[PDB]
Amino acid sequence: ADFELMGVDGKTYRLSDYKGKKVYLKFWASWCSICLASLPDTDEIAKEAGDDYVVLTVVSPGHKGEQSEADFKNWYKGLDYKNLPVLVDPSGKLLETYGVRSYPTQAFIDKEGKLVKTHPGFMEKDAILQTLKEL
Ligand SMILES: [Mg+2]
Ligand SMILES: [Mg+2]
Ligand SMILES: [Mg+2]
Ligand SMILES: [Mg+2]
Ligand SMILES: [Mg+2]
Ligand SMILES: [Mg+2]
Ligand SMILES: [Mg+2]
Ligand SMILES: [Mg+2]
Ligand SMILES: [Mg+2]
Repeated sequence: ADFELMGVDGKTYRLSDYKGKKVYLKFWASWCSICLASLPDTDEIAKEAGDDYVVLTVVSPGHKGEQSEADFKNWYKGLDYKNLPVLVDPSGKLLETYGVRSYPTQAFIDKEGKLVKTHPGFMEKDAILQTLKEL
């Protein structure tokens, strides 16, 4: 199922934009210390993507204890990730769609936009990359 979300960067992202490419989607929240500790890995994976896959991240203001959208966008200015899209979903709908129960959750989507795998929790960078290769 398609989604359309705006990033903290003001860009509008649609899942269908990436038809033909594999997608790694990271679900996270500002309060999640493991999430924050791993964002540098996520940013590297995004930087290194080339034409192989696409990286997106998603926060959900007002859900699972996340800040409001306005407060989140301010807070995020304190962070420094030049290569990471941070899509904002104040509806909480993607959490439901992807069956996200905890943070972080790693989601892997195939070239047709169908969900192949989710993984709750920390995942090492090379394991994420290998998972993408196996799609
Ligand atoms: Mg836009
Ligand atoms: Mg917080
Ligand atoms: Mg925090
Ligand atoms: Mg701590
Ligand atoms: Mg989220
Ligand atoms: Mg949340
Ligand atoms: Mg709460
Ligand atoms: Mg909100
Ligand atoms: Mg910003």
